[PDB]
Amino acid sequence: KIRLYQFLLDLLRSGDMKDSIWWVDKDKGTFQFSSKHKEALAHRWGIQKGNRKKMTYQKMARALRNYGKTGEVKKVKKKLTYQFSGEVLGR
DNA sequence: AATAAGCGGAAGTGGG
DNA sequence: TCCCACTTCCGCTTA
Ligand code: NA
Repeated sequence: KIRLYQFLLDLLRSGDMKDSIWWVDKDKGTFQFSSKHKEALAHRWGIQKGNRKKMTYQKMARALRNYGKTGEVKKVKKKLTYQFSGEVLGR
């Protein structure tokens, strides 16, 4: 089953939900969610995973926060903005 | 107030 | 047994 950071990286590469997520500085791996359109992306994540409940942005961000300690994704001090690690980007 | 972003402890679910 | 990789729930804090 795909991991959340990989789902997000794949979306950014495909551009399939450009109104929900975008690169800020792709060389640094920083990206940002849409305030108004992030829920549609969260819904897609839950459906891809086959979860029992509807996925929300709040629950998806709860999962994202767990990557802070291992480093795959870190929160940036800007609204709705995060940063992939170099290791994640290189793979 | 209304709305929104951000946080994380705790317990539950999946698939090894 | 016991960790993976989240998911779900709940209460709190700041803007
Ligand atoms: Na929000």
